[PDB]
Amino acid sequence: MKLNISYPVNGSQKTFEIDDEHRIRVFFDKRIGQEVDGEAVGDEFKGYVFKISGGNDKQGFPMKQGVLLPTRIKLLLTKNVSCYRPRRDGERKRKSVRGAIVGPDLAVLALVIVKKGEQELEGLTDTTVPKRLGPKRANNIRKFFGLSKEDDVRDFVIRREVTKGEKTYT
Amino acid sequence: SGNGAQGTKFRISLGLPVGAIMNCADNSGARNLYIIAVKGSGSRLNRLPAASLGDMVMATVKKGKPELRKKVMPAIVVRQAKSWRRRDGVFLYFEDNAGVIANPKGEMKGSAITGPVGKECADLWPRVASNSGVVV
Amino acid sequence: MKVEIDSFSGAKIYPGRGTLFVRGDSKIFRFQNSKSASLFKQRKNPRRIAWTVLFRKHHKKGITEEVAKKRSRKTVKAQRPITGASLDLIKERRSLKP
Amino acid sequence: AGMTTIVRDLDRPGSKFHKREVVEAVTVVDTPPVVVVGVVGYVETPRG
Amino acid sequence: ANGATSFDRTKKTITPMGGFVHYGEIKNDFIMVKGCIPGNRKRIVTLRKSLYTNTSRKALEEVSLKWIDTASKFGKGRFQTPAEKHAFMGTLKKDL
RNA sequence: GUGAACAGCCUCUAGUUGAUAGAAUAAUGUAGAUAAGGGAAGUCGGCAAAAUAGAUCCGUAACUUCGGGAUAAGGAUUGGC
RNA sequence: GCAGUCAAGCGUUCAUAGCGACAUUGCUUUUUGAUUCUUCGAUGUCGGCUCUUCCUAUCAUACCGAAGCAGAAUUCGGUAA
RNA sequence: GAAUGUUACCGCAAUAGUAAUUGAACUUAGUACGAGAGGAACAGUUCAUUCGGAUAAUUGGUUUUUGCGGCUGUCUGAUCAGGCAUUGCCGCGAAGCUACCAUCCGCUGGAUUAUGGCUGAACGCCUCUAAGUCAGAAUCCAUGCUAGAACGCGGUGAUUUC
RNA sequence: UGUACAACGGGGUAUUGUAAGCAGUAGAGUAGCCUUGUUGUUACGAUCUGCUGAGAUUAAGCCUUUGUUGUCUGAUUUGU
RNA sequence: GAAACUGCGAAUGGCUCAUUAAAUCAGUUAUCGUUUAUUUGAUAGUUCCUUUACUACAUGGUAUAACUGUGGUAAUUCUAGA
Ligand SMILES: [Mg+2]
Ligand SMILES: [Mg+2]
Ligand SMILES: [Mg+2]
Ligand SMILES: [Mg+2]
Ligand SMILES: [Mg+2]
Ligand SMILES: [Mg+2]
Ligand SMILES: [Mg+2]
Ligand SMILES: [Mg+2]
Ligand SMILES: [Mg+2]
Ligand SMILES: [Mg+2]
Ligand SMILES: [Mg+2]
Ligand SMILES: [Mg+2]
Ligand SMILES: [Mg+2]
Ligand SMILES: [Mg+2]
Ligand SMILES: [Mg+2]
Ligand SMILES: [Mg+2]
Ligand SMILES: [Mg+2]
Ligand SMILES: [Mg+2]
Ligand SMILES: [Mg+2]
Ligand SMILES: [Mg+2]
Ligand SMILES: [Mg+2]
Ligand SMILES: [Mg+2]
Ligand SMILES: [Mg+2]
Ligand SMILES: [Mg+2]
Ligand SMILES: [Mg+2]
Ligand SMILES: [Mg+2]
Ligand SMILES: [Mg+2]
Ligand SMILES: [Mg+2]
Ligand SMILES: [Mg+2]
Ligand SMILES: [Mg+2]
Ligand SMILES: [Mg+2]
Ligand SMILES: [Mg+2]
Ligand SMILES: [Mg+2]
Ligand SMILES: [Mg+2]
Ligand SMILES: [Mg+2]
Ligand SMILES: [Mg+2]
Ligand SMILES: [Mg+2]
Ligand SMILES: [Mg+2]
Ligand SMILES: [Mg+2]
Ligand SMILES: [Mg+2]
Ligand SMILES: [Mg+2]
Ligand SMILES: [Mg+2]
Ligand SMILES: [Mg+2]
Ligand SMILES: [Mg+2]
Ligand SMILES: [Mg+2]
Ligand SMILES: [Mg+2]
Ligand SMILES: [Mg+2]
Ligand SMILES: [Mg+2]
Ligand SMILES: [Mg+2]
Ligand SMILES: [Mg+2]
Ligand SMILES: [Mg+2]
Ligand SMILES: [Mg+2]
Ligand SMILES: [Mg+2]
Ligand SMILES: [Mg+2]
Ligand SMILES: [Mg+2]
Ligand SMILES: [Mg+2]
Ligand SMILES: [Mg+2]
Ligand SMILES: [Mg+2]
Ligand SMILES: [Mg+2]
Repeated sequence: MKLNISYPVNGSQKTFEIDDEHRIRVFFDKRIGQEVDGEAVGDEFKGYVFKISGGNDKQGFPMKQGVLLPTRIKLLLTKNVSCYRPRRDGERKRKSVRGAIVGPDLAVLALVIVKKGEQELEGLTDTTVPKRLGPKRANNIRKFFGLSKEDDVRDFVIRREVTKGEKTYT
Repeated sequence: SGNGAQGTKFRISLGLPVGAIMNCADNSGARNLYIIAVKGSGSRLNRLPAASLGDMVMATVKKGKPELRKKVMPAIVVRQAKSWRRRDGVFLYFEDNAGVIANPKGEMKGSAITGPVGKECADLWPRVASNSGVVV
Repeated sequence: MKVEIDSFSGAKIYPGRGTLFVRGDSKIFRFQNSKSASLFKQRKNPRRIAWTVLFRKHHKKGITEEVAKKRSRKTVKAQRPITGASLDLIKERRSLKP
Repeated sequence: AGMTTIVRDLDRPGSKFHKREVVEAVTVVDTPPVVVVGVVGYVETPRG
Repeated sequence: ANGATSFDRTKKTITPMGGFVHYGEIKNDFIMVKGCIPGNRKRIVTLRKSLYTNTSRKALEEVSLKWIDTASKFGKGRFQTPAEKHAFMGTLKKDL
């Protein structure tokens, strides 16, 4: 099954395909939220700890947290709820949902690094991707740089350069 | 299991001998089905031909649309209430005995099926497979 | 090979074991043995049957250390200021004064 | 000694259970090593 | 790990929980033959080479076990190993 | 005592404890029972067996000599404190 | 009841693929008659149920020969119980 | 089960019995054949019917396990714990027994018939037949399987002192 | 006279479904005492809860035992 | 000025005449028996704390879409993880 791992420190994320069910078997009967020692998944992840965050089984149905039962159910999903974006004010639909207990029918296990191991992963620790946006509210700037509200936020806002053919802008 | 049966069927505990009555689970107008015979059954002094999930039977309709009554027609068994054992080791059983009325080819007289259906029957008759919702 | 659980008690149904029952509404019930099944046919309620899982969970039995503390935290403390924002000019200004 | 149950895949191309798990009964016969304590040799006669 | 396999890996012999009923606690090499055999438990049995080669496609199949049952036969057995038992049960008025 | 009761079931008083005995528990019996799914296909024939059942309340057809039919049929309820 | 021999005919043509009159020769003894030998100091005298074995004049199944056998279907015949 | 010295083990096989059965689907193939309409089979594969011999992992039935629990009536002052009611009634119930209601297993050589042929005279030709001969069936004989002659037999171990 | 056999006890296995005892601010409530209540008190009350997946039963054709106790030469017959 | 958030509208309109016989409906009443987005007209010096070593008012808090990236499903105005 495919493994959708993420290193939230660098914003990195690479996918892995693990065959050899003995290695997959570690995640079986584990819920979303429990931590996994990677040494059992493989050797490249030795000392790496993984957070189980979700995933989609075959037929692409997502997992929903805390909905135990390594099977599918059909919940009545509402506003502010996982695996559902409404279409009308006060709209609910009954949709299928895959449980939060890992099973062999999962196409992809979504994983989150919690502790680094002893070997840099290929495109996960070796590379880092910067955050997209910057602080736009006044006080959030004062707390991204620790500004002590006398330091004139107007100069501490972030500027993003951009090229227009032969005119570099800001 | 006779004409137009697509594939074979691993043996499954017989549960409906001649004279049993099963719910008719299609929308044809019939309510029940009185079994009078089983296609493909054999012979032994004093045995009653019984039918298992997936067998085609000859039946009459005791309760239903008057046009459906007083006449013998094929029908396909879609639910047994007598446990049987699949090759994956499970003994399973439905809550009724149920079937749908068909023509000798295997096509169905009614447009849908109001029940679960045994896969041993869905695998065997495509027309039942179409009209079925939840299977097993 | 999946080990199933009893839909009345909570017992592990290893392969072959127990019996399976397709109810009229196509809801499926598995039992590990004819005990749970007869209770189930009797319309008994697992939360009132002292040895079932659904009973013991409800009456909070034997779950003592499953509600204790743990140690599952992390530590990152990284920086990657803003995409396209000349991050090589965003560290010579992130030198907090107070 | 007795019997038990076995679960195994089924390699039988064409069977509706091909490459699928089946559960099966087996007997077990306790077979500690036998010990050789003699040899006898037989000849052919018009009587057997 | 007589009763373990390439897929099971739980270290355990073929002896079921609390012993083969009416026989004992198999502790020597053994033969596991598919299905059933003439005779009853504790009886002397002869296993003999086939008198003919079978092509048959049913023989010549090279089986490989996934999981061998080792739950108790003296009742409606629910656990393969005693470890599994304490795992699912919890702790009782005796143990500790 | 239970209960409508001289019913059945248990008790007090009184009277019995009389009926060859011992060891086994094969077949076939005699007498008592239970059986998955089907439900009379068995049979001359539902023979045998099973199902039903008390009470309070609701409800009750044709037909009739108006008296009946009628516990028609069909339902609900029933402990303890 | 079953099977023959002759072959006038039937079979568009063509006696005999398949049939076959007028005649004629047989076999069989689950038809019915004819008879009255055995039993009238008694051989339990319909049918079914159950169970076993036997016969072949073979309905099916194995292998064959033939056709008015293109195929498919069928029909005649052989070894066959 | 007496007696062929005693007793024990391991064996041989005379004779007798004997068993497997039928179907369908896939594929061959919309093929051969046919103007068309229609429309096969050998090989291979998956299942099935009828029969048989076992077997009890599993599921199911059975319950005096009177094993646990529950219930009515009564009797032991109450409690505890029990007796009686032709096994009082009810739920669950292991063990055993048991079911196409459950699972497993059911061998392969030869010789022949019908028939089709080889070579080939009688009969300078011709002929499967006269001599000689090939192929050949749910047949038959074996193989296999069950019994083992209690007056059929082999090999082998030990063989008594008051 | 010993991987001996037995009778018990122990451990496993298994069946039932939570023993007796005690306790409780659980309990529709009910009575009795007065100092007639700013939880007033002594108790009683189907039932519920805790100690408690407890207790009971488990080879009579279940398994296993470093424990305890015991047993271990009666009779008859046979030779080429 | 895409996307998206937010706000509002989607309860109007249009269609049909199935049900409906003291119901609907019509004329005539009642709200001293109630809710009312909106439009219009009015309407707000009081908010703190045992009330000097004092409360951000020169204005307090995160947590999200879009987006970036990694993904699942034969399949949809499906959506998951980061
Ligand atoms: Mg798919
Ligand atoms: Mg028939
Ligand atoms: Mg009959
Ligand atoms: Mg359709
Ligand atoms: Mg049972
Ligand atoms: Mg007297
Ligand atoms: Mg007498
Ligand atoms: Mg007597
Ligand atoms: Mg006696
Ligand atoms: Mg008897
Ligand atoms: Mg019963
Ligand atoms: Mg029955
Ligand atoms: Mg009925
Ligand atoms: Mg009837
Ligand atoms: Mg009849
Ligand atoms: Mg009559
Ligand atoms: Mg009747
Ligand atoms: Mg009667
Ligand atoms: Mg009954
Ligand atoms: Mg009447
Ligand atoms: Mg009441
Ligand atoms: Mg003539
Ligand atoms: Mg001609
Ligand atoms: Mg002519
Ligand atoms: Mg006749
Ligand atoms: Mg006479
Ligand atoms: Mg006489
Ligand atoms: Mg006589
Ligand atoms: Mg007489
Ligand atoms: Mg003949
Ligand atoms: Mg011609
Ligand atoms: Mg011939
Ligand atoms: Mg015969
Ligand atoms: Mg014969
Ligand atoms: Mg002598
Ligand atoms: Mg085709
Ligand atoms: Mg033509
Ligand atoms: Mg047969
Ligand atoms: Mg049998
Ligand atoms: Mg049993
Ligand atoms: Mg009792
Ligand atoms: Mg009482
Ligand atoms: Mg008490
Ligand atoms: Mg008495
Ligand atoms: Mg009496
Ligand atoms: Mg059989
Ligand atoms: Mg052989
Ligand atoms: Mg021979
Ligand atoms: Mg010849
Ligand atoms: Mg000759
Ligand atoms: Mg000649
Ligand atoms: Mg044969
Ligand atoms: Mg054989
Ligand atoms: Mg002898
Ligand atoms: Mg001898
Ligand atoms: Mg408890
Ligand atoms: Mg001890
Ligand atoms: Mg409108
Ligand atoms: Mg928040």
